[PDB]
Amino acid sequence: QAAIDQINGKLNRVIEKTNEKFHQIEKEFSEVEGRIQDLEKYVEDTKIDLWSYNAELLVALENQHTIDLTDSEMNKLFEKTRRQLRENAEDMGNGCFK
Amino acid sequence: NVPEKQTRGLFGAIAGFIENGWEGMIDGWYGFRHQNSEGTGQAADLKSTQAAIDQINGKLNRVIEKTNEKFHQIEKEFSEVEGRIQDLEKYVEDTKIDLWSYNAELLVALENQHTIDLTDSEMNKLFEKTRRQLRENAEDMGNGCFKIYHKCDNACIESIRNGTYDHDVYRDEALNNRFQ
Amino acid sequence: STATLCLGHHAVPNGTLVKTITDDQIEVTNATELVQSSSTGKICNNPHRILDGIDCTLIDALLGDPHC
Amino acid sequence: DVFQNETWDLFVERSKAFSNCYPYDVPDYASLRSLVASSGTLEFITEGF
Ligand SMILES: *[C@@H]1O[C@H](CO)[C@@H](O)[C@H](O)[C@H]1NC(C)=O
Ligand SMILES: *[C@@H]1O[C@H](CO)[C@@H](O)[C@H](O)[C@H]1NC(C)=O
Ligand SMILES: *[C@@H]1O[C@H](CO)[C@@H](O)[C@H](O)[C@H]1NC(C)=O
Ligand SMILES: *[C@@H]1O[C@H](CO)[C@@H](O)[C@H](O)[C@H]1NC(C)=O
Repeated sequence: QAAIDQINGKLNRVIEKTNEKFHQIEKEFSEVEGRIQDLEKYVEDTKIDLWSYNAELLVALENQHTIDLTDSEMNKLFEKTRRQLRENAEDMGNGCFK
Repeated sequence: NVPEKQTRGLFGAIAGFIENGWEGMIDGWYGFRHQNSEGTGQAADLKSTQAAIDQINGKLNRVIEKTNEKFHQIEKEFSEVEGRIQDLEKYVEDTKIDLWSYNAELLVALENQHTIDLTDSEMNKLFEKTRRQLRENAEDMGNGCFKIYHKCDNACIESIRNGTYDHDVYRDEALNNRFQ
Repeated sequence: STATLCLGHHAVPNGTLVKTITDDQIEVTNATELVQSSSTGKICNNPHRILDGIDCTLIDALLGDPHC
Repeated sequence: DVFQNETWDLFVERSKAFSNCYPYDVPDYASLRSLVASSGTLEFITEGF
C-alpha cells in the first residue's frame, strides 16, 4: 500500500494541473514573410525543444526514483523482518531467513 | 518530522527509538538517549548534525546564489490592441513564465526529496556506525535501540558516542550474558 | 543487569508541509519560502538612478513639452 | 451572410474556404484576423453615418 500510494501520488503530480491556453501565435504559415515569421517559428521551436527536454528529464527521474523507492521498500521490509528475528534466525543472503 | 508527545506505544518505563522523533532536544538534530545502572541520560551527535546542516545550507546557497540581472526587456503589459507583434510578445512572455514555473516546481520537489533522503541516510549511517562499534557486546532491538549486555556506565556511553569505545574489554561478559 | 542505548532525531510540535517527488504533502521540522509574494509598495531610489516622470511621458520629455 | 452576429470560442477555417465578392487585400491581414478571432464575436451595430 505504501509503494502504491507513492506511485499514484507521483502520477497525479505529473498529470494534474493541465495548462489551459486559448489564443496563441500562428504556428503554420502558407506564405513567405521573413523576419516576423522566422521569429515566430523560432519561438515555437524553442518552446517545443525545451518542453521535450523537460518531459524526457522528468520521466527519467520519475522512473529512476520509482525503481529506487520500490527497492528501498523491499530492503526496508527485509530489514524489519531481520530485526524482528533478533537472534532466533540467521540471514541466508538470498533474501531468506533460516 | 515525526512527533512523539504521548510516548506513542509504551509507558515511561521503556521509551526512545528511531521510528519516532524526539522533541526534548534543541542542541542537535541527531542524538542518543541511554538508560543504565547509573541512571538515564541524553546527548546530541555533533558530527552528523553538522554534516547534514552543511549539506542543507549548501543546497540552499546553490538555489539562491547567482541571481540573474536584467535591465531592458520587451513590453509585457499593453494598453492597445495591435495583433501579430503584441500576440507574439505575450506568447513569448507566457512561455518563459510557464517554463520557469515548471522549473521551480521540479527543483523544489527534487531538493525536498533529496533533503529528506539524505537526512534519513545520515540517521541510518549513524545507527550503522553505532551498531558496528557494538561489534558483539550489543544486540539490535529493531526500534532504533541497542541492548548492551554489560555494565555500560556513563563513561561507556560516552566512549560509544565519541568513538573511543573498545568492545573486547567487555566481550567476555557480554557474550556470556547474551547466551547464558 | 544491562544497559540500553537508543538513537534518534529531533522533532517539533508542529512542522511545515512540503511537496516531494514521492509524497505530495510531507511534514518537515523547518522550511523556507522561496517565492517572494509581497512588495514594499515603494520604489527604492538606490542604487539605480530612478527618474520620476511625474506628469510626463518619456516622449514628451524627449520632444521638450513645455511642462516637461 | 449566415455568419452575421455569430459568436464562437473557436472559429474553424476550412482549406476549401473561398472569397466570392469584390477582390480585396488586408494590409496586416494576420493582425486583423487574430484580433477578430480573439474578440470572439461578429456582433455588428449599425450607426447613423
Ligand atoms: C571519549 O569518552 C571516554 C569516556 O568518557 C573518554 O575517556 C575519552 O577521553 C573521550 N574521548 C574524547 C576525544 O573526548
Ligand atoms: C499541525 O497543525 C495543523 C493545523 O491545521 C494540523 O491540522 C495538524 O494536525 C498539526 N499537527 C500536529 C502534530 O499538531
Ligand atoms: C530554519 O532554517 C532557516 C534557514 O536556514 C534558519 O534561518 C532558521 O533559523 C531555521 N529555524 C529553525 C527553527 O531551525
Ligand atoms: C446584431 O446584434 C445587434 C445588437 O448587438 C443588433 O443591433 C443587430 O440588429 C443584430 N444584427 C442581426 C443581423 O441580427
